[PDB]
Amino acid sequence: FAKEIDVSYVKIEEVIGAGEFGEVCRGRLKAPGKKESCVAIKTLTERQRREFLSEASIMGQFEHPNIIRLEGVVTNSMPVMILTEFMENGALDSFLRLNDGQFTVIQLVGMLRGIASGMRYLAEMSYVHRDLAARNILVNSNLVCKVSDFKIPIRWTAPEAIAFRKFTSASDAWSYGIVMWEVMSFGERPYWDMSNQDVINAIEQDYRLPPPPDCPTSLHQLMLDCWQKDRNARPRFPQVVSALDKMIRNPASLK
Ligand SMILES: COc1ccc(Nc2ncnc(Nc3cc(OC)c(OC)c(OC)c3)n2)cc1Cl
Repeated sequence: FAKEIDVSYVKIEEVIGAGEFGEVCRGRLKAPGKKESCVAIKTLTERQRREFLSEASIMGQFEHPNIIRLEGVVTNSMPVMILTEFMENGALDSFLRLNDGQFTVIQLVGMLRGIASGMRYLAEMSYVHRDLAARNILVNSNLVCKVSDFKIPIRWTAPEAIAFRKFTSASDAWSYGIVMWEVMSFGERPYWDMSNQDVINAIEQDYRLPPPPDCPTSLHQLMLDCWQKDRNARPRFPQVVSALDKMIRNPASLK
């Protein structure tokens, strides 16, 4: 691989989570020459090995401030590891639940613009994410949000992606809408109290999630635009970013 790193340059500290393929740790990465940095470390059939590491191969393609950075991989020895830049505030949904009502509308829009820029980048690189959700976005101490996570998540998924089991950047726009709703509701679960079948039923009857408490109308309307049934009518991510940039420069619109 590239970003291949010798395991001797890796200091594992606290276990912080439980992964599909094993433990996730906080630690430090000291490559000689380079400054020591802080990393999250995922540790691991050959099938499962190849799979585990595929996210490093995919993540290795990207460089953008709102896309999680691959700092390194260990594939020459055991355990196999994936090292990413450490994000101190964890997953966006739980971070917002912890801070319910405590960030301004401007701050929240900045988080959403960050995510939309990350997505604009992915779409530009013809990469379709398929599981864009607040739980798959990470947050650092400066509140910078980064897309992560490189069997259908029903409530985040566009109707046509559910119907055809095929995904596009326009289906990612739908998911982005759900993510806006999650942010402005401070990490409430989409369709709070509904089962998956209830949600699909609702969406087919043209039900849409309402404005979250205290949510400016301009933001909720952009959600509804991302949730247009015709996927061609949905804004592309350059347009999502432009629309958020307008609100930011005219922030009486965020009253
Ligand atoms: C499955 O648990 C899991 C998966 C992936 C990560 N990756 C990662 N990469 C960079 N930074 C972080 N920081 C985190 C992530 C957290 O949960 C998602 C988290 O709360 C446990 C946290 O707290 C300090 C930091 N994570 C991490 C994890 Cl746990």
